[PDB]
Amino acid sequence: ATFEIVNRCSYTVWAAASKGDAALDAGGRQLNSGESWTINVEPGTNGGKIWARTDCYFDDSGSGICKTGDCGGLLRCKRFGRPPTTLAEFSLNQYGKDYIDISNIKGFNVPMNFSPTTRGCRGVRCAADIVGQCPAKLKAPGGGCNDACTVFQTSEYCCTTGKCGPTEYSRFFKRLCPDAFSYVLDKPTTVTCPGSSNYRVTFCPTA
Repeated sequence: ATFEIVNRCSYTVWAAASKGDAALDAGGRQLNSGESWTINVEPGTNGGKIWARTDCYFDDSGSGICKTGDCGGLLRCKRFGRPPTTLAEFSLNQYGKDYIDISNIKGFNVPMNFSPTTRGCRGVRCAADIVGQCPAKLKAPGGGCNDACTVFQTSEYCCTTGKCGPTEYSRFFKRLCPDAFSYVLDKPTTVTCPGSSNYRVTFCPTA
């Protein structure tokens, strides 16, 4: 499957793509404002994610740091990124269909749209100013708006036992972005797409 990753933000981002235990395609790349990077994701990829990283430095070897979304200091991510990270999430070719969503469960750094480029389903978007409106206790000094699990490490926020409810913090994310997951047991906003669809992830879609 092809994923065209487009940075419409006025600032550079370092896109990242991983299924947690491996890179997808090269795993990461710099995207200056307006640039597009198209990756190939293997059919059947389960639990894949794409995100943006901000304020990165990388040496000639591809090693460094980012203020949001850092994946073990690598340009080419093999693992998931450090919160806060708005997440485009997908599982492909699962019994004939693809499944996509956006999630704020690991916080929010950059607004995004995640849409099919082929027929048969809708896209999803979280493009409100979550960083500007972020509750004071969730603001990440390094940049972004943390989720409450990251900040407070409680079973209620982290849904550790599989039982949890919505919270004042989850409701903030849900108010700003109704079409993204705000906590682990949120009413799902996952979209079913035809199997083997192709996609576009756009950072800062309203910019």
